[PDB]
Amino acid sequence: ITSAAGIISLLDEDEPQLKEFALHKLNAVVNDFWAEISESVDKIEVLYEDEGFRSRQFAALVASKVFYHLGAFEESLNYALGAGDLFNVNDNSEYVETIIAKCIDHYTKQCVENADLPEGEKKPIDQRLEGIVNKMFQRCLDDHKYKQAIGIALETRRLDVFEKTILESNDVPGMLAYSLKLCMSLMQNKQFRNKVLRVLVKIYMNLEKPDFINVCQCLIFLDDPQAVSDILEKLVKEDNLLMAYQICFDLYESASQQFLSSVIQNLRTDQTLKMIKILSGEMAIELHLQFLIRNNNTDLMILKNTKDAVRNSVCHTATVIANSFMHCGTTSDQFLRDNLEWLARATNWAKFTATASLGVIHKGHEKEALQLMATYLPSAYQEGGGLYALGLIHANHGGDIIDYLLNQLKNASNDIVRHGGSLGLGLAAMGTARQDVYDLLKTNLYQDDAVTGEAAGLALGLVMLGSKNAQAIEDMVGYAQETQHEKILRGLAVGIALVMYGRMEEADALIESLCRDKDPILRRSGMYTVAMAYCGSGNNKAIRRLLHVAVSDVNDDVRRAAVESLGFILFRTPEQCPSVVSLLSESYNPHVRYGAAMALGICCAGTGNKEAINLLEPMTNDPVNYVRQGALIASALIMIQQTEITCPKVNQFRQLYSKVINDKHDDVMAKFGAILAQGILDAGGHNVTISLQSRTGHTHMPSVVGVLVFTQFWFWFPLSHFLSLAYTPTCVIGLNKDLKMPKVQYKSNCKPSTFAYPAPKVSTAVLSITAKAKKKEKEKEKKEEEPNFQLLDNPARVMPAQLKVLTMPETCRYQPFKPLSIGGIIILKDTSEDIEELVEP
Amino acid sequence: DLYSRYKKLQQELEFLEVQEEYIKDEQKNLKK
Repeated sequence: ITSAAGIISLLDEDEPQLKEFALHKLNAVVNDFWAEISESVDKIEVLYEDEGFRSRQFAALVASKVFYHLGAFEESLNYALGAGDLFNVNDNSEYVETIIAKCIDHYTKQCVENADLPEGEKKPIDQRLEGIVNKMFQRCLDDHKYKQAIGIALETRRLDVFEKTILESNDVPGMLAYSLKLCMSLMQNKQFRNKVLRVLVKIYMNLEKPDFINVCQCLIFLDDPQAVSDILEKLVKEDNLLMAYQICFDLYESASQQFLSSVIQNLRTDQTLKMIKILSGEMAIELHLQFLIRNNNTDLMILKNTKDAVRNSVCHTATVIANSFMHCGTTSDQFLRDNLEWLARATNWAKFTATASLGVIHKGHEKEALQLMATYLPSAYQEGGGLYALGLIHANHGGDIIDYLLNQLKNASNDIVRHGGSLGLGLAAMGTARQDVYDLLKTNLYQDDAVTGEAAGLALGLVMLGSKNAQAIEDMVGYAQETQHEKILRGLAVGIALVMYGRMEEADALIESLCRDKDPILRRSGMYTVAMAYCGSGNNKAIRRLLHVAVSDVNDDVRRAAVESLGFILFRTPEQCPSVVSLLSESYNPHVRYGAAMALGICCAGTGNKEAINLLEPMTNDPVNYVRQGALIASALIMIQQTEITCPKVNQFRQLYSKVINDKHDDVMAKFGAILAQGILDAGGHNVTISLQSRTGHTHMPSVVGVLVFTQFWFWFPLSHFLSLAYTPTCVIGLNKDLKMPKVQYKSNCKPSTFAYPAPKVSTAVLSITAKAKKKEKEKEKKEEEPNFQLLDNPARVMPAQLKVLTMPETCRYQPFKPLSIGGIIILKDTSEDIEELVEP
Repeated sequence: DLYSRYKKLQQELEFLEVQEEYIKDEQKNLKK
């Protein structure tokens, strides 16, 4: 029966063996009678408290079990850890499972604390805690799949057991890539990110064949230009080349300009010149330009039926940029040449906009562009806009062109010319961190010429983009709270926002200072700065800050910016974005609604979510006009390069755009948003897409920068062309050798059908006798009597959502070597001799 | 997989908490 617990009195004796027997019996019967031993408490504890007792460990185990039954695990862990061996190593009972779970929770919390302060100040860890933790690690390792020990380790830092897990049998190294995914998806500690990446690259290096793609995509985060430079050097000296060519191509497609400049500088300290040429991006830019030119197809019919619908309002400017979006990087000014009287029908800043559109059409033309800009436009507005457009062409790719703009700013009329020249110089020298350009733009800002300073702020932000120069931010803010001309404040807003791009918590004191500043433009700038500093990673602290500002602040502009920052904060996880903004879209004030629409447009890039589309469906009927314009622009941005089979609202939204643009009594801003949406939907001739994410899951800094300064068009129309930096070509290039583009034939896996390029009186009844007449006429009349795939060549455009439905050209003699499951540029593994089919148009 | 589920759940819980806090603030402002 065992219905009594008088054995506890055996602990009250003095002989040791009595206490040992009582402790053993209690441990045997803890699971049932914990009610009585709950009152013993101290009598057991003193047994462990005395050092001279023989079996203090058994007493500690009994007390731990009793406390666990009570529920106060914070002491059950202590008393279990105090006991040794038989305490938990049995790993058999549910009590053991609970104790190990709780103690390893304590261990991981303590590991986080130690990682916070690793400067010797880190608190010590009981060696028994480490022992049970790594015993659990080894048990779950030798037990089954090792994809749980890795997660526990990266939770508790513990890079040693991480390396042990990956370096053990590990089944296949594929899980390593899975770990990499975790390292880039479900962790926000940059300090831990560095160590995890270093471990990953070391593990890649010690393999028989290092995974060059993974190590390069880790080193781009690690910011080690000399490391990847010597990696390329040893790859070349290993007679590999092809993989080095690839690694360079993804390096340019993902890494920042300064990283590539440092890499080429280190390489400068036969094959090496080719390496430098493709690292500078000449070949990549030429290939992208060739793909855009050859695959250019813009439906001028929609532009025709729009240009006859404009009532000579200001919307012409929007059309001026809309076709530009449809002709970005396609060098196709066919509409501009064909329709020229209306091109000249607009002047003042519209001339600036037209020249900017002409330049942005000729995006990435490189050597030709210098004389090309003069050919069409050889008038302060004209020259300023030409300088701005030349800056547009060489976006992040200026080089010697920078020098031109440099001198082209010194000889300026201190007017619109200076504004355009500064904007172009800042755009082209994006992130170059050159001291001379910074000093010249600082002088331009100090000129205090309103519009000139307005452009100088953006230029100084672009040149200092993500630089975190203390001098830069100091001078910028010192001018920010010293000058009038609120336009210059608007420029300096984005200027200081861009200097802190993606820096995370590198300096949040500036965000606090900007949010606490009295000037409303300064608070708007603070929200923009938090958006730029926390791009990608959905840091909930920053999202909470901006939501609180958007809900509590009094200025409508800062609320708009705070809501718009949601896109910049959540583009990496587009699913969460409609959830939060499901109701931001229904505020009592319309500014928050516009911010909600813009955030919806920014966060999900081109995903056919059909949830953001659903939210924007009724909002485009809002009585307020500018919220309708923002909704139209956002719906266009989310719905680029999509069709009816992809989502059932593309044709409906196209005809809605037409029916609002052709309307006459609607607000000018509503039709402005309509034509902007028309330009965005078919932007780039159905050949480019906007995506802040890169191919390898990296954040594309030019894309986010450009979309931010495009959303900054409420205060300045000329900034709209900046959206050009957000487009990425949706192409895959069949380049095998250094200069060969063989006609390799590969198909797709389109299941149901094909998709992609979309589109190119009354009679009265008189029922008296009409029925009889018709029936007798009827008697008189009686008396009278799909593919599933497409063959493609080297410059083949592939939809971003269709990047996984391709087929390996195994039927062809030549098959690629790089994993062909994503867009960009790939390599082709060339088979045996008799190589032919050379294409070079 | 299991760790992925755990991290999904943590992130979703934090996001829901942020949304709830914003709702309480906006309810207060709407009452005002």
